[PDB]
Order: sequence, then C-alpha cells, then structure tokens
Amino acid sequence: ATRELDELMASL
Amino acid sequence: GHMRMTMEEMKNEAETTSMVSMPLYAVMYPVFNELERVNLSAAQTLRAAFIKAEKENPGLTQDIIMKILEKKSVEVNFTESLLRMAADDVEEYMIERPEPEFQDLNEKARALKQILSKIPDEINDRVRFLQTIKDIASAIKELLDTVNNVFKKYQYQNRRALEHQKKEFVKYSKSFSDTLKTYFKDGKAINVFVSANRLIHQTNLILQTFKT
Amino acid sequence: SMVSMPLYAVMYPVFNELERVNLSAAQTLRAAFIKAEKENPGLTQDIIMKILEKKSVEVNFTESLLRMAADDVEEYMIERPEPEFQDLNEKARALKQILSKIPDEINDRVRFLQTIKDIASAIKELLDTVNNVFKKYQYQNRRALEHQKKEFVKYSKSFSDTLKTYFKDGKAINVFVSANRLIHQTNLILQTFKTVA
Amino acid sequence: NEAETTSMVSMPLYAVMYPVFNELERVNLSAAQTLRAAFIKAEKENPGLTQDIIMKILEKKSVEVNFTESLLRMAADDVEEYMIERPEPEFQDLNEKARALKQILSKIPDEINDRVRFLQTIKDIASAIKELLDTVNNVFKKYQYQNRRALEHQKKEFVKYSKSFSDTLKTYFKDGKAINVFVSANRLIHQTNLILQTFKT
Amino acid sequence: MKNEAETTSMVSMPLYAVMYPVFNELERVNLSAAQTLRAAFIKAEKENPGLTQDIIMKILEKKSVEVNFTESLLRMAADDVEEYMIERPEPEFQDLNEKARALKQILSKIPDEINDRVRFLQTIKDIASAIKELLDTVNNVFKKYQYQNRRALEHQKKEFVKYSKSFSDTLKTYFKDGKAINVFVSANRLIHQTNLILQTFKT
Repeated sequence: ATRELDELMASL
Repeated sequence: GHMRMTMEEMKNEAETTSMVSMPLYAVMYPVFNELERVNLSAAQTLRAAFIKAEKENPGLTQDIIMKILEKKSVEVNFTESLLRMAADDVEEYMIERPEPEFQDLNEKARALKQILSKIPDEINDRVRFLQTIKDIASAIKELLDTVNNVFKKYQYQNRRALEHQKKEFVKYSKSFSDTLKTYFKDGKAINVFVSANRLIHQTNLILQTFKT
Repeated sequence: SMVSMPLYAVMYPVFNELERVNLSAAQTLRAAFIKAEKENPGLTQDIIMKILEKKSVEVNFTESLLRMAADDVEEYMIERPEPEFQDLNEKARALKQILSKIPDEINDRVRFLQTIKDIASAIKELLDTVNNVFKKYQYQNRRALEHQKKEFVKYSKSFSDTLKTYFKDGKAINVFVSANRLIHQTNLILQTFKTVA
Repeated sequence: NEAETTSMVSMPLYAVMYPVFNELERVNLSAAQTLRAAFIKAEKENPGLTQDIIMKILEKKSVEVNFTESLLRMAADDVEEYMIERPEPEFQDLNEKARALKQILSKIPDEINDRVRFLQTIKDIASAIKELLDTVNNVFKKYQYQNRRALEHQKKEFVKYSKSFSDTLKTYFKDGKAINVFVSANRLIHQTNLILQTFKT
Repeated sequence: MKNEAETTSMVSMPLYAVMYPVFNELERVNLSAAQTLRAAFIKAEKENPGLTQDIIMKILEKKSVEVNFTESLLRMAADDVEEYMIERPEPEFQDLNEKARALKQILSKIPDEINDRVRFLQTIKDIASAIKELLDTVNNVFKKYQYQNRRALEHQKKEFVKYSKSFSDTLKTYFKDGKAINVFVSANRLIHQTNLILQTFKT
C-alpha cells in the first residue's frame, strides 16, 4: 500500500 | 519594504526585557519579519500594538500564544474543511479545447484533487488510509502520463514554462510523501492536510498555464 | 528549541533601537545577521557572548570617549562679546570638564561623592547662566532656546536616574554613557544659543 | 595612512568586532567574511555605529543572563540523552557518571546565590568530573582497536573545558557574575554529550 | 571640509586613555603642572596626530631602564638623613628625626630582602613596626605642643596613613603577580610622604 507511492517517487 | 519604528515604540521595546516577554521576540517578531515582505502595513500595525500592550503588561504575548495553542483543535477542524473544499473546481480550469487529450487531462486532474480532498475522512482508519495512499499514487501516476502525452504531442505555445510546473508538481508531490512518513511517527495530522492542500494548488497551476 | 532566540531577543531590538540615528545601516546589518543565523544556527549567540566577554576593552574605550568629550571643539563657542554669553561658555566648559573626569573618580567612593556634589553645582550654575541670558533674545523668539533648555533638563534628570541605579548595580558604563550624552546636550545648548543670537 | 583617516569612534570595530570575526573564520570563513564586510561598510558610512551596537548589546545583558541560566536549568530534561546502548559494565558506568554530572551542573542556578552552599556544590562537581574522567580511561583502555585521532581528541577537549570551568568558578568569587559560570557549565554538558556520542563509534 | 580637522582620529586615542588619566590624578596634588602639561599635549596632538602615541612607545621602550632606576632610587633613600632633618634640640624632635630615619633606612633595604622570602616577611614586620613608631612620634609632637599650622599637618598625617595603607595593599598584590617594581614604586612614594611630614613641621 505504501510501496507503490514509494515506487512512484523513485521513478521521478 | 521594511517596518519603521516610532520613538515611543523604541522606548517601549528597550524597557521590555524580562523573561516573561521573550515570546514577543521569539515567536511574534519572526512572524512580523515574514509578514513584512507581503503585507507591510499589517506587520507594522500589529507589531506596534503588540509592543505597547506587552510593555504595559509583561506576559501578555505568552498568554495570547498559550491560548492560541489551546485552540488547536479548532484549527485542525478548519484546515480539514479547507482541504475538503479545495477540490471544488471553479470550472475555470476546465480546458476550453474540445480535444480528447485535453479532456483526458481535466478528468485525471479532477480525479487526483478529488482523492486528496477526502484525506480528512480516511486518515482515522489505517486500512482505508493505506488504500487512499495507493489511490493517490495511481492518480499522480496517471496524471503525469497525461501531462507527458499532451506535452510533446500538442501545445508548446509561447510558454515552455509548462516544464517548470511539472518540476514543481513533482517537488510538492515528493514533499507530501515526506509528510506522510513524518505523520506515521507523529500523529500530527494537520501537516498532512496542509500538504495535501498544496498539492491540489499545484495541480491547478498546471491547468492554468494552458489557458494564460 | 531556539539556539536562535538571541537573534530576535537581542539583535533585532538592538537594530530597531538604532533606526532613528541611521536606518539603512540598521537594515543592511539586520539582513546580514539573519542570513548568517539561518545558515549557521547558534552563531548570533556566540557572537553576542564574544562581545560580552570583551566588556573590559569596551569599558576602557567608553571611558576614553568620555574624557575626550570635554575639550573645546571649534563649532560651539558663542561669538557674542557680552558677559552673560561668555559666562554661559565658561559654565558649559566647567560642566563638560567635570563630567569628562568621571572615569577617574568613580572607583573611589568618597571622591566620587564630592564629584556628584560638584556636577550638581555645575549643572545648577549652568542653568543660572542659561536663564540669565534669556533676556538677551527677543521674547517672541525664544522657541528653540526654551526647548533646548527642556532637553538639557531631561538628560540631567536622566543622569540622576542613572547615578541612582549605579549604586544598586555597580555597572559603571551606564554612568559614562549618560555623562557623555549630557555633555552632547551641553553642546546642543551652545549650538542652539549661538544660532538664534 | 589608514590610522589617521579612521575616526576614534570607530575603534570598537577593530578592538572588538575584528577579533570576533577572526575566531569565526577558523570555523566558518563565509559567515565571517560577509559579516565583517557589512560592519566595515556600515562603520565607514556611519562612524560610531559599531560602538552604539555594542553598547546596546551590553545594555541588554540581563536577557543574556536569563537565557544562559535557562539553558542550564532545562538541561535536567536531557541528562539521559546519549546513553550508549552497549551491554558492557564499563559502558553502564560511563553512562551513569555522564548523566550524574549533567544533573549536578543543571542544579547550579539553584545552589549559586548562597555562596556558602555553593562551596558545598563545588566539592561534588569536582568529584563528579573526576569520577567521569576515571570511567573514560576505564572504557578507553579496553576499547581502542579502532579510531584514535577522534577518540583521544575528545578526552583532551573535556579536560580543557573542565578546568576552564574551574577557572570560571575562581573568577566568579572575584567577579560576582553568574553568567560566565552558566556558559561554561553549559559547555561542559555539551562536551560530555560529545564523549557519549564519540564512544559510540 | 574642516570637519576632518575637528574630528579626533583613532591614532590620538592614547592621549585620552593614557595621558588624561595621569593628568587627572596629578591635578589633585599639583594643579599648575597638570594644566600646563595637559595643554602642551593637546596643542601638540592637535597639530600632529599620533604624536602622543609615539611618546608613549618611546617611554615603554625604556621600561628596563626605568625599573632599574626606580630600585636605584630606593637603595639611595638611605643617604638622605641629615637631609630634611628638623634642626630642633628637643627630645621629641630628635625622636621624630630618628623614627623618620629608621623608616627610610628599612624601606631602602627592600631591594636586598625582597628576593629572600623568609627575610622579607620579617622586613615587612620591621617596616610595619617602623611605621607605627613614627606615627606615634608624630602624634605626641602634636599632642604636647599645639602647633601653629592648622590641619595642614593633619592633612599630611592623613596622607601618610593613606599611602601607608596603599603600600601594605601593594604588598598583598605582589604575592599574586610577583612584580617587585610596584613595591619599589610604592616604597618610594612612602619615603616622599615621610619627607613631606618633616618639612611640614619645620616651617
């Protein structure tokens, strides 16, 4: 749940 | 500009140095210093009144501050309401271009702003709040794609400063991430509401640069 | 926490209270300290402490500045040949002389007590010469004269208050600072009385 | 020359402010350069201003006595700050002597005004330092297969500041000014904290 | 502009921080000298700023000579005995001469004993005893005469006690900074007050 938010900001 | 002091203010301030009066300097002066650069008249008038009142009744500023802190839950309630309202698109953001690509961008912007405004009502259930965070991720994700899809393909007007608002949106998006992590250690929810409301404002600025 | 409180509690009021004399400098320096504290939390406090630790150097210099304030400077000396005007010159000099010697009486309780009586006597006799010269000016044009007499009276009172708080403190610098201010006011009496004459 | 051109009223710039900026430069060259330059331009344009700034600072000394005293009292909240989370009995002992000294230093503002009862506090502090110092060497002589350049350095700093603290006490009786005690007591607390932070690595 | 002339420059500071304190101290016992010397430094400083600083440094350069000389003057304080002596046949007057002589002789010994910590402690007592003895003699030449001079004697009697107190005070400072020159300087001043006493009685 928190993962995909962290995965998004990693791409940016 | 910069605030000016009267002789009477100068005298008062010099006579006001006891410890009970330090919150005038430590909390109110930094406020007046910031206020100065956007609202000069308010900063000066407010400092003027605070200085006179403090000099004649030392401890007054400390009393006012403590009472403001006591009313914290009024401010939490107020900030919650600001956030809830922030999603009420004025229909001045809705892109006047009838193209499906600009229709796609409106809906994904409405989508993101919609979820963010509901934060005050999901935050008290960790299950629902985790989902909300996931939905925010997908919303942000899907909006950035639509920006990039419309960026190179269509516009490129007189402004290429559309690039900067994407850089800003991301910066504010990363900052909201930090605030979530900080909340899960603090419980101070007001930081999350404040942060969600900034990201909404940034989403609006993207939509504004396409018009003006 | 605020290792930064002294920026706001000492330096701001320091600059706010110097604006009248000069504003631009007060502003530019406020800006410099703010910039520095932001970049270096705790710096302003350490600066203040270092200044405070140089108290002796500073007292020594304020003493010298007061001793210097006495000697006749070419800008305030009344040309008018009359006895009442010349009496004013000498009585001004007498009070300036006595005030300028404070740094060298104050450490001895007895002799300092004599000097206080002497200052009081000198102030009183300066006001006599002030009063007695009023009649030399057209009575419809004593506006500046009377105001400067008031200003001088204020600072004399303010010197008494400082002397009265010195016996509670032992902070001698306040005496020197107030005495130098009085000396300046004595000069403004001479400057005012010359320009209207 | 330069000295005949500069007005007497400007002397505090060179006698007070210059030395301040010269000590700051060792630590932060940027800050000192900038602050010195602003004072230079300000003084040169308004001779006598530095003297007026300094007098105004001296006039507000009580704000500064209150502030330093208050930092010392508030230090009691932080006595168990930086307790080395090691199992060893010497590390247990080092923590205990570190916290104990920080507690006794934060009690200074209470025991000071009665100069008679202050003497009875000087004793305990001395033997609080000595007993922390004893547990430093007790820990050190079994824990030095890594880092000496930073570890021996911190012990040195403690010894200087602990005796600087003592010299401050002697001045206090000849001077009367609590503020200098409060300042050095504060320094000794910080230096103790650095030891606990250092003996972690 | 003429303001640069009137404005005091930094390099004139030693006039006010060194010379004026000296003249202010001097004015109390010697006014005419204090006035003229102060006036001469002011004129000179005004005409060539920095001059007073140059003078101070030339004198500071001669510290070791002046320190040597101050002790030398103390060692010589022994010779002046049939000097400043009152020419009266009276027993009390001969006593006053004898007690004046003694105090000067013992103070003039200070440079020989000051290095020997034990001997000096005795010397201090011997001096303290010589001071008392003289001050007793002065009191009885006041007690059994009723002199023609007013409190002009009493003033000088007061001045001696003041300077004698100062000497004993200079002593307790010496055991904290070890500077002998201060003891020599203070002893010389005490020898002078002694001679001022004798001269007051003569006329």
